[PDB]
Amino acid sequence: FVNQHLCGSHLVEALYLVCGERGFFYTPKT
Amino acid sequence: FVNQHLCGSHLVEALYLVCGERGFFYTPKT
Amino acid sequence: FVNQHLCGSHLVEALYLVCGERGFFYTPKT
Amino acid sequence: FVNQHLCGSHLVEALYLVCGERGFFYTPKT
Amino acid sequence: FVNQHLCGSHLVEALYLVCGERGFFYTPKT
Amino acid sequence: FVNQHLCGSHLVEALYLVCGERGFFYTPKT
Amino acid sequence: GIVEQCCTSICSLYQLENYCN
Amino acid sequence: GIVEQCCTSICSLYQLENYCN
Amino acid sequence: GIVEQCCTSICSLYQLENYCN
Amino acid sequence: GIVEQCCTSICSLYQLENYCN
Amino acid sequence: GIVEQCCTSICSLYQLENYCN
Amino acid sequence: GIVEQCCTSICSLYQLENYCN
Ligand SMILES: [Cl-]
Ligand SMILES: [Cl-]
Ligand SMILES: [Zn+2]
Ligand SMILES: [Zn+2]
Repeated sequence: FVNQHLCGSHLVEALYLVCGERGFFYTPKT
Repeated sequence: FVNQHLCGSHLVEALYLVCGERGFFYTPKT
Repeated sequence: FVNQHLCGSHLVEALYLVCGERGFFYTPKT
Repeated sequence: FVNQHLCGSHLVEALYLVCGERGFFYTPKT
Repeated sequence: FVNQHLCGSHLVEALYLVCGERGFFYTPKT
Repeated sequence: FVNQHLCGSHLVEALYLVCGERGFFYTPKT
Repeated sequence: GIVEQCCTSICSLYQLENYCN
Repeated sequence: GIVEQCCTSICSLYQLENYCN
Repeated sequence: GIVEQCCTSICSLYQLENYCN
Repeated sequence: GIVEQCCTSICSLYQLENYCN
Repeated sequence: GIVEQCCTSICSLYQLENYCN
Repeated sequence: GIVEQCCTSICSLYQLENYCN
């Protein structure tokens, strides 16, 4: 595939795409 | 605020807005 | 909840979330 | 342009694109 | 309508809106 | 990666993420 | 209204334009 | 869970807030 | 306006309710 | 096609990748 | 291309139709 | 974290899988 900048809502939309049913955590503080 | 009907990626968008810098966890069933 | 920068389409998506059935106005000229 | 089938937040996205800096009002029934 | 900056995912969302069933190409290399 | 159920503009978002700078073509039936 | 029409049937960008300020 | 509830029924921002870190 | 309050500066979900009908 | 398959059934990122330029 | 016309510069919905099939 | 890896810098879809449950 590719590497791009994914920020904010776009980052979590990408996590949703990638992880789907597995679920995911978005933890920007880290 | 109003009640929400949110499916798929729209749920993740909502969590993103609601949680901000705290981040969040997305955990669907199965 | 939190405070973040909400711009452009993201701003109106947030208005939709917050206002829903009430409806809303987006009037950037002000 | 083509005809549109737009529900939920997708309608707001479309209004945003169509109206630009003029902004718009979102007024659902009930 | 209007003229705005449309970048990234927002650009392809706009192409989807405008083109719909015709389909479209997004070819950033050009 | 997980399998995807993608309709409308969500398909275009997915193509955008998957293809990056290569871009892509969106070609619905009819 | 427009919100319902676009979702239950179809609508055009030209109809949407009526909702601009 | 919340993912299913928001989609099959409705849910509030207050319920969503429970899923923040 | 909304752009100055929420994009240029920073606003809460409560402030966004200012622009509801 | 892919547009219909992803929506009426399911599709993989690997299938989507076929539509890149 | 499209990025230069619509992201870097500014384009109308009509110009975006240039990239339809 | 994820913001540094994928927003500030650049990440692949494979790296994004690092944040799946
Ligand atoms: Cl952005
Ligand atoms: Cl949808
Ligand atoms: Zn964006
Ligand atoms: Zn949707």
